[PDB]
Amino acid sequence: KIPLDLPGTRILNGANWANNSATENNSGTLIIFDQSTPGQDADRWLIHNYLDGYKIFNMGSNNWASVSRGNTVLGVSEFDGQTCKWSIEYSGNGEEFWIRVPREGGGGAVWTIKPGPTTVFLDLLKETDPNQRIKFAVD
Repeated sequence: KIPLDLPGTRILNGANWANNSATENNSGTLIIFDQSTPGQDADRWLIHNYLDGYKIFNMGSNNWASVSRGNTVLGVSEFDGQTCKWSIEYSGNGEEFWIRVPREGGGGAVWTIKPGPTTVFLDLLKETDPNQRIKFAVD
C-alpha cells in the first residue's frame, strides 16, 4: 500500500532513489535518481491525498514533484493542481507502482528513469520495463 503521510519516504528505482534540491530562486530543479543524497533529507518525500490522486513533496527541497517542459519531472516550489497531481497504480509485482499523469480515460504517461545520476521523464507505460517500476521505502 502507498505510504501516505509518512515523512521518511524514499522513492526507489532498482538501486537508485529520487533526490531533489531547493531552488536558489516559474522555477524548478531536476528530480535525480542516484545512490547518493545531496544533503539532509533531499531523498525524503511526503505523499498526501489530492482529489482523485496524490501530491509528492520533497522534505529536503520543499518542492512538489511536477510535470514541466518536454515531459520532464521537476521539483517546483509552487503547488499547481494541474502539474503536481499523480496517479499511483499498483504494478502487480511485489510492492511496485507506476506514478502517472492523471488522465480521464486512463493510459497516462508514467515516471521513466533513463538507463551515475539520472533524470525522470514521462513516457507511455510498458508494463515489463523496470525503468518505470517505483517502490516506496519508509525510513
